Amino acid sequence: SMKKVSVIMPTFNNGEKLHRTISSVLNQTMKSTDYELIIIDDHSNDNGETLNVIKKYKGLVRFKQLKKNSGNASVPRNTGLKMSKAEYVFFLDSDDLLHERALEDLYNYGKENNSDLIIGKYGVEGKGRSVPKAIFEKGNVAKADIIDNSIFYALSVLKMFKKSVIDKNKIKFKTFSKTAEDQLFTIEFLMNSKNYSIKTDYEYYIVVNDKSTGNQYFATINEIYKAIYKSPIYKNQEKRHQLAGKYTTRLLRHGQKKNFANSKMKYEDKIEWLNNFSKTINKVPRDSDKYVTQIFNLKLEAIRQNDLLAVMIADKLL
Amino acid sequence: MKKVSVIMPTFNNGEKLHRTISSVLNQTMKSTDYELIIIDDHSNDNGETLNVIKKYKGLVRFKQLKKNSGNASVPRNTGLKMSKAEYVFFLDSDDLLHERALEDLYNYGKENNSDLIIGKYGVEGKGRSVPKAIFEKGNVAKADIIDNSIFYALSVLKMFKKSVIDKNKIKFKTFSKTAEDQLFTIEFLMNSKNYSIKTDYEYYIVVNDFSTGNQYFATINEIYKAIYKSPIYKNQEKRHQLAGKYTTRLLRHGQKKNFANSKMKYEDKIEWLNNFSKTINKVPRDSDKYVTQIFNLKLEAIRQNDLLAVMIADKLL
Amino acid sequence: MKKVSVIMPTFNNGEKLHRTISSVLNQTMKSTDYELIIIDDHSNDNGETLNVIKKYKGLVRFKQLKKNSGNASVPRNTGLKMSKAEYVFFLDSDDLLHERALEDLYNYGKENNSDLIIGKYGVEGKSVPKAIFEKGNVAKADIIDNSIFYALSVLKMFKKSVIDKNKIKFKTFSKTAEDQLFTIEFLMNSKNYSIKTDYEYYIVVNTGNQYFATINEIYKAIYKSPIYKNQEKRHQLAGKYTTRLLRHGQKKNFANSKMKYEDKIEWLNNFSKTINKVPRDSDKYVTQIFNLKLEAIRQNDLLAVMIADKLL
Ligand SMILES: O=P(O)(O)OC[C@H](O)[C@H](O)[C@H](O)COP(=O)(O)OC[C@H](O)[C@H](O)[C@H](O)COP(=O)(O)OC[C@@H](O)[C@@H](O)[C@@H](O)CO
Ligand SMILES: O=P(O)(O)OC[C@H](O)[C@H](O)[C@H](O)COP(=O)(O)OC[C@H](O)[C@H](O)[C@H](O)COP(=O)(O)OC[C@@H](O)[C@@H](O)[C@@H](O)CO
Ligand SMILES: O=P(O)(O)OC[C@H](O)[C@H](O)[C@H](O)COP(=O)(O)OC[C@H](O)[C@H](O)[C@H](O)COP(=O)(O)OC[C@@H](O)[C@@H](O)[C@@H](O)CO
Ligand SMILES: [Cl-]
Ligand SMILES: [Cl-]
Ligand SMILES: [Cl-]
Ligand SMILES: [Cl-]
Ligand SMILES: [Cl-]
Ligand SMILES: [Cl-]
Ligand SMILES: [Mg+2]
Repeated sequence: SMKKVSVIMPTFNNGEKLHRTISSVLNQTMKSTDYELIIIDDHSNDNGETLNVIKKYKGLVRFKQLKKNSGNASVPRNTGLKMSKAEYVFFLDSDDLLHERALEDLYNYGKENNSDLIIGKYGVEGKGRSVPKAIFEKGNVAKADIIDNSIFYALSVLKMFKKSVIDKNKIKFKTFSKTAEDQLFTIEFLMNSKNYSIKTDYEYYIVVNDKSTGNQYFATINEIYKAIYKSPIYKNQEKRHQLAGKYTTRLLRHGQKKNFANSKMKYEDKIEWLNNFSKTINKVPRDSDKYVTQIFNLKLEAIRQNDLLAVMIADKLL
Repeated sequence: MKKVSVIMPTFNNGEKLHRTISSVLNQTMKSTDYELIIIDDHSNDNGETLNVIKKYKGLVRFKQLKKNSGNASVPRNTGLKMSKAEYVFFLDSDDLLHERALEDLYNYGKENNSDLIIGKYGVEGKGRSVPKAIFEKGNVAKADIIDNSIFYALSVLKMFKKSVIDKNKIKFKTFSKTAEDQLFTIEFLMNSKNYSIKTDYEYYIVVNDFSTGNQYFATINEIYKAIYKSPIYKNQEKRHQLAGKYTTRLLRHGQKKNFANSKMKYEDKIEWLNNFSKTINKVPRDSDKYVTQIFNLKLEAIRQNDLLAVMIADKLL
Repeated sequence: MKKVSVIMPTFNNGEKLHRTISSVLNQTMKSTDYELIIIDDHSNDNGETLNVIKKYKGLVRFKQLKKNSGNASVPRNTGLKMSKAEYVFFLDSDDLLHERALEDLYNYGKENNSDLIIGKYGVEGKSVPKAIFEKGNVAKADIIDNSIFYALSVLKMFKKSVIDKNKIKFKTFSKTAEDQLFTIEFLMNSKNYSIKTDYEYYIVVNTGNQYFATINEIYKAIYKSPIYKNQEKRHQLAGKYTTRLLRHGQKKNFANSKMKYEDKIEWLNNFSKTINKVPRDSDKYVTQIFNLKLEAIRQNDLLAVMIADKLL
């Protein structure tokens, strides 16, 4: 009666490309009655092209049309979560492909290892969006560790999540920012679960490529640090410092506008951006700083001091 | 009306002046089509300089200033008042003109309706450097300040159309001992459109032989004022681009560019940086994106008036 | 009156002390011309150290402090009060004298009317000054030309009259740099310094509030010197000391270290307060590679010190 997996896919003005994606979900080795594809269209306005593609699969998919374009994937994904009563959910971007053995292999690995989270190796088609690599370099891992398995470098929601963890902890995608909302979701999930699995037999998920003040972005980063320091799984304060320090390293290596200081950004926007970054990082205990990779020691201290010249210099030395 | 007035200030040049005066009198241009105006800034070398000039009585126009002005500005202004020619050419007392300089530059200017003609510079000896990049594309009939590196050749050792100087009342200032020639060329560039570059010969040979910044930065301030008030370059974004290019030139070749890590007394470094900071902070930040990016930190350090940051910026350059 | 008093503080040295005491008793100098004064800083090693010293009863002068002072200053001051010799020589409890150390240094000092004689240092195990000894013997040395600010240990022969007349005592402000302060006070109150390099005469055997209070006293000693009265000469000496402090000072690389942020700020604050009492006229005598680091410390700017260290 209860499905193994709910695949949740937001759509917006995808057009004829959506065929390839929907086909990748319908052609799974997993029994077709054991899973569902939930499509949530974020009020496509492409002269019905996207709706016409979805109408060809009526009765093979669950479908909901939002009355207004929300602007990001958070509202559609939350709609999908409310609609799913499956054991696991898997979030899929509308332009991406699943390997034919993705749902079966990931579910089976998860069930065998009582996993709250299963991460399948990502492949990529074309230049653009990059995919994590370090997380998959140790082959299959049944009981993975956030730090040892580089999970803070793979925080997309393009993964298999146990629904009971999402329901019990009332984990929803937040809508206060256009960026990093998927990171916050995965962090909230990681901080409320213990069992993480990594499957690398195939490229199970293929990513297909074809002036912010920072008030909203750093509000999201603030929530990530809050999630770590309030974790009911990682309760030891020193363990929280280590996790926070590892996130700080990831943020300085891969964060939005990481090289803003020496950029062509207007001075007043640099000041506002650094002010938000500084305010957010200064709510993070300095005890975390010793867990940050040492090359970033000056840059991190420059941000804490809210000193644009020092950040500019730090970046020139990196 | 003469084609060209060559204007040459003198001061205690002595016997070396023969070579220079001879280079002007030996031109391919018809000798009745141009004049050499010599303005002596009250030489006091026991009449040696005056004795050299007296050998060309009747062949040059000459004026003796009653007192040494201290810089070339007053003599050059005197020369401008004395000239009624179509073009003026400023010559330094120790330098040489190629025999085809006046004819080739004038002809190129007349053919291209040029307000400004720049002849390729040669140099003899170490000391004063000369621009090179401006001459690397050969002859250019309608040059562009940015594309032809004109902000890297701001000497007045050029042929200027007199009507532009007269209509816009362009005079050399006496605010400072340095960069007054730059200000003059900038004022001229911002009030004219047609610039020509001639590279067939080394037309002008520079010959080498041998403090608080209040006055210098007052002159730099006037250069930025000239750019942002230009009746030729009226588009505000074009002004930002020009101002950014000047900022780059100032950081690459300005007076005391490496003051921060120098043996200058701390208190003098602070006063110098304070004048630099005050001047640059009157320039819109919109210009900063047009500055060559290696200087991004040094420029921001100067805007913040932060000596430590300028010292660090210089160590990283 | 003895030629030399060797002053040796002890604390929990144990059986190793035999080798040191033997090196002092086996000198080419007539044994009646010198004395070894041992001041134990209340050793608590089950009497092991006292048992070693008791084997030389009648061959050494000995005093036991009632309480461990924590630093060599109190024991060395006790030794100074006990000595009536022409010269004193301070010896660390684990170190060795060459057999010709007292004789050769004393003779060189007497022949050159030296207030201070410095014998070449050797080392056993995993440092000692080198530049001071690179010109061979120097009868009338110069602080700057002979790199004396790079050899400020008290492991030297000092004329006692200079110590007595100027009331020079080891201070107890800090556990560190008290020997430097003593040698600086001595140098600033004397003229005749000698360097002897014939042998390795001496073998070394292997809070910032308090430390910078001591560094402050070193600068005070230079700027109050009755020997070096010329203000420009004081600036040169102060600048040379600043160079030595940046090259060899305690926690020289604190800024990029694993020190807690709040301790870095307190340390730099003390360093800044101390250096800002030193005239900026001295800065031009500091080796130019340190120009940014020195200015960073004067500005009390942790980020700039961190950057300065990354560029050094
Ligand atoms: O020894 P440390 O910790 O200093 O160094 C870490 C390792 O050297 C690590 O292996 C490297 O960082 C290289 O990692 P990688 O090659 O395995 O991963 C590359 C990036 O993590 C990845 O391309 C991006 O960061 C994408 O990040 P995601 O966590 O997958 O999702 C974030 C993204 O969806 C979005 O929320 C944000 O990009 C919006 O700002
Ligand atoms: O602009 P960017 O950042 O993309 O790159 C610049 C290029 O690398 C370019 O090729 C060069 O910088 C251009 O320099 P150059 O090789 O043509 O040499 C020209 C120099 O600017 C020249 O040596 C002098 O620095 C410029 O002196 P003047 O323009 O003749 O100034 C008049 C001078 O007598 C006087 O105003 C100053 O002595 C008063 O300080
Ligand atoms: O930059 P300049 O031109 O002025 O010269 C730098 C040259 O490189 C110079 O020749 C060297 O610094 C000379 O050094 P060195 O090779 O003769 O000796 C190295 C150090 O001086 C030496 O390792 C220690 O600094 C010795 O310190 P002490 O003067 O014996 O201090 C006493 C010490 O027990 C104590 O006070 C310290 O532990 C204080 O924390
Ligand atoms: Cl972990
Ligand atoms: Cl934002
Ligand atoms: Cl908060
Ligand atoms: Cl824990
Ligand atoms: Cl991010
Ligand atoms: Cl000038
Ligand atoms: Mg700074």
